Amino acid sequence: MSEGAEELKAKLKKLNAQATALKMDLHDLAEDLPTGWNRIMEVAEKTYEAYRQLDEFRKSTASLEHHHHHH
Amino acid sequence: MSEGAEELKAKLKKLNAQATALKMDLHDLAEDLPTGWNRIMEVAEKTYEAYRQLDEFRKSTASLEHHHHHH
Repeated sequence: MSEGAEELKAKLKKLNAQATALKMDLHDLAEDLPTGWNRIMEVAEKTYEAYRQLDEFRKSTASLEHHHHHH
Repeated sequence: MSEGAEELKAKLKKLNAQATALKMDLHDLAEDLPTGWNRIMEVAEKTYEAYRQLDEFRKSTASLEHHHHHH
C-alpha cells in the first residue's frame, strides 16, 4: 500500500475530472427535468459518490503527506 | 372500493404543493453546488419520489375516474 507522487497526481486528476464531469452534467440534468427525470438519482448518486471518493482521496493523501494544515 | 374525486383532489393537492417545494429546493441545491453536496442524494430522491407519486396518482385517478359510482 504505497503510491508515488506521479500516481497521486494522475489519480487525483482522474478523480477531479470524474467529479467535475458528473457535477457539470448534473447541472444540465437539473434543467432537463421531467425529460431525464428517470436519470435524476443516477447522476445525483454519482456526483455525491465522486466527491465523496474525492474526499476519501484527500483524507488518505493527507495522512500520507503528513498534510494536516492549509496554506 | 368507491372513488371520490374531492378527497383525491386534496391528496393530489398535497402532493402538488409538496413536489413544487421539493422542485425549488432541488433547483437551489443544484446551483448551491460544492455546497450541500452531502444532501444531494436526499433531495434528489425526494423530487424523484414526488414525481413518481404524481405520475402514480395520475394513472390511478384516470383508471378510477374512467368508471362511475351511482348514488
